[PDB]
Amino acid sequence: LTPNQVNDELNKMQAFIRKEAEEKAKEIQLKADQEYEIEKTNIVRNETNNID
Amino acid sequence: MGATKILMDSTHFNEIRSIIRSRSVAWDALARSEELSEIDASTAKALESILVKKNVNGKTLIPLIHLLSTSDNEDCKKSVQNLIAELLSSDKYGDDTVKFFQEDPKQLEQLFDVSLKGDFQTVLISGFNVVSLLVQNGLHNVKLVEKLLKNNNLINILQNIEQMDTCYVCIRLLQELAVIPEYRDVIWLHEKKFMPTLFKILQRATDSQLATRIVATNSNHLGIQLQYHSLLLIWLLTFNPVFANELVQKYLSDFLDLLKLVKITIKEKVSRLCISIILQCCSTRVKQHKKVIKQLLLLGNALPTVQSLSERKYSDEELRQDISNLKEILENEYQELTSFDEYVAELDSKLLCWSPPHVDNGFWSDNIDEFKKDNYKIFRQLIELLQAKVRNGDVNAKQEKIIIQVALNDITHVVELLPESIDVLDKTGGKADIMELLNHSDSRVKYEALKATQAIIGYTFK
Amino acid sequence: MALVQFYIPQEISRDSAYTLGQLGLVQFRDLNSKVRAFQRTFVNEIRRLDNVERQYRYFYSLLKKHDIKLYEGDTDKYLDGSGELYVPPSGSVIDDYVRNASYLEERLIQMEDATDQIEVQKNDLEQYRFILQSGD
Amino acid sequence: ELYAIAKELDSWFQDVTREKAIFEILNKSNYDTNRKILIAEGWIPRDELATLQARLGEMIARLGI
Amino acid sequence: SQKNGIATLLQAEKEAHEIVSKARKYRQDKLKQAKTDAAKEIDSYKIQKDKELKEF
Repeated sequence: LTPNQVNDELNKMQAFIRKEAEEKAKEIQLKADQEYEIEKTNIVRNETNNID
Repeated sequence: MGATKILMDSTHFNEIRSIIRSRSVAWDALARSEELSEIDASTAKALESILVKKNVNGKTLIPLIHLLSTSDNEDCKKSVQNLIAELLSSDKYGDDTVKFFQEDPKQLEQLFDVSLKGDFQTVLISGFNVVSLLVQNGLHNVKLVEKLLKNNNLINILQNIEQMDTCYVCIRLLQELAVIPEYRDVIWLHEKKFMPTLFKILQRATDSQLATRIVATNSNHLGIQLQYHSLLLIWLLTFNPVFANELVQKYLSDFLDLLKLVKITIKEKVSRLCISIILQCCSTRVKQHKKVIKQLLLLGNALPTVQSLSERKYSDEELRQDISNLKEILENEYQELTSFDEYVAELDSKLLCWSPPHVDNGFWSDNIDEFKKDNYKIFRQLIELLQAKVRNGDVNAKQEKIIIQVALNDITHVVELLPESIDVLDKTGGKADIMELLNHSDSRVKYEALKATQAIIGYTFK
Repeated sequence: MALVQFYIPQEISRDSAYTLGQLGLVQFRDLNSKVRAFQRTFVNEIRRLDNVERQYRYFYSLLKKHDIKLYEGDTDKYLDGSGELYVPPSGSVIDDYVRNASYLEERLIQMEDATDQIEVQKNDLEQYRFILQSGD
Repeated sequence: ELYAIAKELDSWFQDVTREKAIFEILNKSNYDTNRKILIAEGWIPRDELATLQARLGEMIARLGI
Repeated sequence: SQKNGIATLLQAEKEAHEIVSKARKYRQDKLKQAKTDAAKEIDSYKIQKDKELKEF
């Protein structure tokens, strides 16, 4: 009902949304790095067999 | 210049950094009191005066780094480590400190001496300061992370669940250090003492109510970040095939409780990592995935809870794709096994367990024709096992109660599918065991034996 | 503090905030559905409403199979004694509620069919027993 | 079985009513977006949450958290 | 400022959705770089095999 409580709740909601977006971006980056590392390792072994 | 923002969005490290920075003692008074060097106090006062007002500055970090390793006072090492951690953690000021620390290799070993020594706050700031220099692409060392994890002061603060700042800072430092491929090998060797606190935090969060505003293990910003970092620390090391089968084989009991956290929780962060851990362990990349999926499906029964957890949908739909891939991989892996060799091996092993595909009428109807080679020798062996376990061995107990109800429920579908199974039960003597077990305890097994006796009674009189 | 969510038009937000403010509600701020990630439009709420309708049909099927009168609840307030015990203050989980009642409804239907078949077979055999003895 | 599930059916109906009210308050359809476009949030106490849900109001719905 | 927090929260949600889309784009770019990184890591092993065969 107060005017400052809407700005404080909007700032806390924006900070929570920014923290959730940063956590989702960090988890997506970690999963993409793990999948790229697994695919690079599989391709590296798949070339290393015929090279050997 | 341009240090990473790791440990810069957590209020737990900023609360201890603001609490230590609010009560910073004078280095000149401690130097006059015979507690520290005068050059380290004047250099720390010049760096503290040039950090706030000003932010050449990196040259004064060597006297505080040498004074922190030479001295043994946690009051000066905590204030100097908070000032060096505040300049190294920031990205607007203190750019020469990261270049001077990364350029000098002796500063990493000199800064690592303060970790595990003194107060818990100075060891927590020194562990994050050593983890920030170890996380860079210019210097790396597994002996510092292995020696820091082998210490008692570092694991003692993270093992305590009373302080969420030290446990969240240690789990966040181990989870941030676990992103590197070199630290994942050394982190998996020392993961035999701190692993039980992560399951105890999720069990304490699931055991508590979600309508409270206390951020310990609840649905607040601190509890979701602590449980998300604790689940992300095992989720980062869960990408290995040997660690997934070894962690699923050793910690399958504690790993089976992670499915209830996604259903009991309302946020998709813990449910995405909880379903992502079982989806990563259920992937066909580790050795003996069918044994872990068969042991978790038969013993754990994660396949029926995955269908109930799949009904809830929210944002971050990649966790829902991991739940659909885990449900399809669990359903395909469970249906891909032989029912005759699994049923004969389970009957010969003297252990019965329920499953989604084992309780189907098509498997009993298909195995009823192949089982007929000795006049129902398989059904007579299962009825001889249920009558042997129920007759002698404290029947209606803990051990024989699962195989009695599973043998009665499995025998009910075989009795309903074929009307010729009454001769196998009458020849062995298992017909009286259903009538005697129908009027005792275990009323679910009495309902299964009452369903088999009603199925035999339906074919006995028409 | 417990989080509260309200749904109404934007024209009556002043009267809803004034009427809700007299009960203990504070920090009332109007927002939109797109601003809230959890309160956004999705088909998961429609599928959960379909599962809640299947659980409501299973409750009527269990009430009809139980041989009792139709009970009418709809209580959501925590001020009453039965409403506080039958309704928790936290969020509702439809997965444990549907999965906890589906196997009980299927086992109750199978137990009712087995009891009806056993009663019909016992009534048929007891009816034909004296006719078979008198005919024999 | 009936004595074991008789209270669970009555509790499941009351939980299903608030579960349907939360789904209707969630705005999971296109008609609910063009009808109830205002969604506000606020901080209320745990003891006052039971007293706030006692009044049904006119068009506003309450959800416990 | 009742009518400003909805637009500010919508702009913050659009910035968070753009950050999540940038994280998904970097996640696809990691495998897109690893797809060339596999043959780029195999060529250094083939050249090391030829360098190990030239000594024999």
